Amino acid sequence: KNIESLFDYSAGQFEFIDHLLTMGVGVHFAALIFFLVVSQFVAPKYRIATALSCIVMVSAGLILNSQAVMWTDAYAYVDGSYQLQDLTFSNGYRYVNWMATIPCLLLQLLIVLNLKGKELFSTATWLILAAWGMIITGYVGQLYEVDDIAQLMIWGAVSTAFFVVMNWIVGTKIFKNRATMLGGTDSTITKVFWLMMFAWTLYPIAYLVPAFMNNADGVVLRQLLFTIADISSKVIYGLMITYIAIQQSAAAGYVPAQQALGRI
Ligand SMILES: *C/C=C(C)/C=C/C=C(C)/C=C/C1=C(C)CCCC1(C)C
Ligand SMILES: CCCCCCCC/C=C\CCCCCCCC(=O)O
Ligand SMILES: [Cl-]
Ligand SMILES: [Cl-]
Repeated sequence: KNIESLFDYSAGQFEFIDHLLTMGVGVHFAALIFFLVVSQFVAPKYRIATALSCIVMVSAGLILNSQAVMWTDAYAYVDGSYQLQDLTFSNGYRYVNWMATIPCLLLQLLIVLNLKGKELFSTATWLILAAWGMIITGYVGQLYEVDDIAQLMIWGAVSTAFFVVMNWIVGTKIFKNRATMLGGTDSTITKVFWLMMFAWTLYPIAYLVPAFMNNADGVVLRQLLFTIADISSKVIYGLMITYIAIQQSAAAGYVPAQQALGRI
């Protein structure tokens, strides 16, 4: 049901996609160790924001690892090209993983925005419901990326509605709570918003690839877009969230944070 299954791949195409996924694994698990070691310099009220980056690194790293092995399982070099065998490859498992990873990305944002208690629980709940609506409708949509492009487009429009509303909740909370933030991170959090708008928008572009580039090179392009998007939305994002957490920790008087920033 996926466009990947439609084509044979050149050695170059096949190996490049393998390398993209493998590099993806390496970057996320390398970042994992960084987040782990810097977590001790985060104040208790923000430390979970850095823990969530560890959780996202392993979750994302595992899905990329799984995709890479699925890729090599599904294709074998036969008569001069990589051809589909008995096992299958699908990006559908990425969508399932987003059900977990996107709530984690959203939660760590709410934490460094200094949301607490009732507002935190209510905002997270609405955000996660919007996100799940987006992911589920998008998942249904990509079931038709070969059979019914029109249906892909309509489910995509519904998903985009959830996306836009989710982004509005995010922006509203960011620009409202920006003033509460310490150590100059009121400025930093503004860049985080724009990073999210940029990086998360790469995913619907990848979703539309079967509509505007239904060939083997389109398959490469989509994996390339996912790679840019994953690294930006999880790793670069996580680094900014952790920076914000440490900076606010230091400004709040947490001595390990002050000491850590002092060494650099
Ligand atoms: C780490 C993974 C992330 C941040 C994934 C984000 C995914 C999206 C923003 C997906 C958006 C979609 C649309 C807005 C329309 C087409 C269907 C989706 C689900 C690909
Ligand atoms: C934050 C951005 C992270 C970027 C990650 C992607 C790094 C590698 C990017 C690709 C370089 C272009 C490779 C040339 C493609 C050759 C075409 C092919 O062989 O199929
Ligand atoms: Cl604290
Ligand atoms: Cl993920």
